[PDB]
Amino acid sequence: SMQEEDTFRELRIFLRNVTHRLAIDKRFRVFTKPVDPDEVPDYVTVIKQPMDLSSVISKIDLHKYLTVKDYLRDIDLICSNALEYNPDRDPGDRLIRHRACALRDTAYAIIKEELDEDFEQLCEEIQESR
Ligand SMILES: CC(=O)c1nc(NC(=O)[C@@H](C)NC(=N)N)sc1-c1cncc(N)c1
Repeated sequence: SMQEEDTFRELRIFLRNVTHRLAIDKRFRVFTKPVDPDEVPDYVTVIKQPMDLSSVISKIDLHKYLTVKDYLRDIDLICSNALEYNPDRDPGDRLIRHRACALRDTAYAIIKEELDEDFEQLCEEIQESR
């Protein structure tokens, strides 16, 4: 309905704002753009489903997220990809892992503090009805 599309529009507005706050954080610059295959050749074969904050923005705008659970699955994908690609004990790997976990924790913390549980529940019930 028209009411329901207003609901999803509010969700998109909320998700753009959260994603922008993540993308301007200096700690998360490594996650703001897709991995360039020319710079990193072994990536595109180790990570089967790349995800980054710029691609998150595109998906918001393509109306791919109808719930924040859908959005958090891509945030979690950004994190788990980073952990999978950087499993070694060396400092570079361990710095990226720390930032990946901080990206995840920050996203979950903003949503917990700022997204009304009933708003998300409404989003899920509209989704489950389609
Ligand atoms: C996405 C990601 O996790 C990532 N990890 C990296 N790790 C490394 O460079 C070293 C420390 N570890 C290793 N095992 N290669 S660089 C990198 C990345 C590559 N291209 C573009 C963007 N933005 C990020």
